[PDB]
Amino acid sequence: ATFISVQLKKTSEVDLAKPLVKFIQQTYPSGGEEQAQYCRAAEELSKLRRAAVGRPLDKHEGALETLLRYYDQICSIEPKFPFSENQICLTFTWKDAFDKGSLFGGSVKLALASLGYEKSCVLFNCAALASQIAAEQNLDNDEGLKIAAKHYQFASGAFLHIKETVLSALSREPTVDISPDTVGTLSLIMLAQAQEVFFLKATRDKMKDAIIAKLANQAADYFGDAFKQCQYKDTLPKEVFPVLAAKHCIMQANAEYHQSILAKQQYYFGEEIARLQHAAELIKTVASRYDEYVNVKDFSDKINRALAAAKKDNDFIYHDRVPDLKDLDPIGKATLVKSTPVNVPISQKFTDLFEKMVPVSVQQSLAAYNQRKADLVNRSIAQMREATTLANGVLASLNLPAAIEDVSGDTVPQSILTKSRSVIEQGGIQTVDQLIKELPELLQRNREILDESLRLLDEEEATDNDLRAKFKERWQRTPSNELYKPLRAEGTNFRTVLDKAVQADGQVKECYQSHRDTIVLLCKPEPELNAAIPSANPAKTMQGSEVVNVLKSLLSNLDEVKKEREGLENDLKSVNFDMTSKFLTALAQDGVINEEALSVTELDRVYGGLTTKVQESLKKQEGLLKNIQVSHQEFSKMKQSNNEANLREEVLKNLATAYDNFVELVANLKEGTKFYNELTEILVRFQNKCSDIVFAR
Amino acid sequence: EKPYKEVTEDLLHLN
Repeated sequence: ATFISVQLKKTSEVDLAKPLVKFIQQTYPSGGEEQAQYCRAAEELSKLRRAAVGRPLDKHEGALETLLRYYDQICSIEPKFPFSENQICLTFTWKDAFDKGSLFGGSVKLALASLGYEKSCVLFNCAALASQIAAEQNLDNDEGLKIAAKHYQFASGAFLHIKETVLSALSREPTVDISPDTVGTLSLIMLAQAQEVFFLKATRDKMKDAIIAKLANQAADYFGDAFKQCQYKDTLPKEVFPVLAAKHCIMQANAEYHQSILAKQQYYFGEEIARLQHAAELIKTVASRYDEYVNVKDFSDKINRALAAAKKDNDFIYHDRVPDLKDLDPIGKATLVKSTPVNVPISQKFTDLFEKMVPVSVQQSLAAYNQRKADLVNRSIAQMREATTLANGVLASLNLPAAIEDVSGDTVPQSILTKSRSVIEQGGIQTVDQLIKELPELLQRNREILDESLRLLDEEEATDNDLRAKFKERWQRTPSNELYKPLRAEGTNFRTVLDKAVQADGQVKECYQSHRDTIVLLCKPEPELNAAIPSANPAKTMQGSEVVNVLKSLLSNLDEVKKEREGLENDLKSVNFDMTSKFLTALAQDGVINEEALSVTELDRVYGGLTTKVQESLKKQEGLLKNIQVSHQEFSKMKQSNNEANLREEVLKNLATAYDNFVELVANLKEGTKFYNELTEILVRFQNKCSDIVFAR
Repeated sequence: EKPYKEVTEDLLHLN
């Protein structure tokens, strides 16, 4: 009972968790529940690999399932970690199963950081182990036959799968054993042996000789093709080649022998003899040439008896001419076997440790989408603010709308009064003064954090250097200096930001001292404010004039244009679409994810009404500014230039400008403060890293 | 053009 089986590949143990957990934490919340399960999966995973590949080799279905499970799990991980770029480097080291090499030596090894390589080797071991479990089965027993058939077919499919994937899975050339041609040959050997098992079942079940001859002939055809492949390319262990040659002949003989019984039953006595002679010749050759590998004594006796009996009857009774072999018809062929497809899960009762984990492809698309969503939202918002800023600057330069509200040059025009009261309510000048005052204190807070952080590093390093200098033998560690270069690289960037923040401060400060006085005036109680605003004569051309009403409507509309910008900006910021589903659908429905066309399409649907309206604001303002510009210069002819009115106009213009300045200043300062406050949160984290690292030392 | 624009951008980059 000699069946071919394949030996398991050897691999060196590697740390599975490490590069996995490293990535895990990089991509999730510290202490966050992710780690809680994911890191616990990557742990159980490494133990699996060791169990599936480190263990001494056990021909136990339990041991085979563990290997199958490991192939399943390993496959289930590919989408959920960024192996492709390979910045994620975990290296897999396997040895050739057969100690085969293109160059002359004993054994050839190969370490690759390609999960594709790992996958092929695991599957190979799955195939090889299955082939060993099959070769051990008791074939005089129905269960043994079922088990042997199933495993040989599994092995056949696994090997063939390896053949079809191996090269795409690998950058460089494979070790021989898993090379496409080696695994193609093994695949066919496994299939032949499965066909053999069905021939034995057929025999044991005493099926018709017609069937048995066809099953056996199909086996012959399988073993014969495998033989041919091996005939000029010796990449399998030494006993494989002779065994194939033997099994090819034995299966041919079986086919002849059963076909001869059929001939006999049809009174084709000459054919019967010719076929039994072919069978005797085949089995005779096997007995002497491959006795090292097979035992055909019982079969040889059986043939011999059938031939002697047949020659007797023919020589005395039938007198039938014995045909030449070339004149006989082919025995047909019937296959009952198929290479089993590898579709994970190939293990029983599988459960993907990382099923919850989100496919890398989708996160790459979610991140991408957000860089697009930010750009859309920020862009439109900035477009709107710059436009509003531009128009306020234009209206002030024209004394609008003050000029139209100033019917009596005696009193504070209503729009100035509204603005005054608005500012006073917002705290007045105190508001600005306070923000300005503590700007330098927020800077100082941050410098201090940064400085203390770097001092930690400096101090420890200082003792590290001393210790190495005095205790060379006893103090041998990577020098703190080396270890700290990364954190000090952060340090220098932080420092670069702070240098810029200082400049941003100096700019806002200078701009604040350049407008403080006029803002102080704006904030006076109304009578005191009126008293400081030079009076002038009015002109009745104010009451009912056309230019005034035209200008007023233009101004009212422009006002509606800028008040609308508030709701638009807020609607821009308050909405969002979670794109996870859209990406997962694309990925399950399809093989790949193209976010660009997807992002664009969803963005357009979520933000398109708004982005459109924003664009209308801008063009609408444009129209308005040209119109008021022309209408004013006309309104200008109407009014009269004297030093009194000139002086009033200068103060009104300056008062409107002071309102806009107060608005901008408060906003630029609160943006400054937020920056310093957020920078403190980051510097506090940075300071912890420095503490941690100085104390792990 | 806003004094803290660039500095605010540098911050996100890191945070």
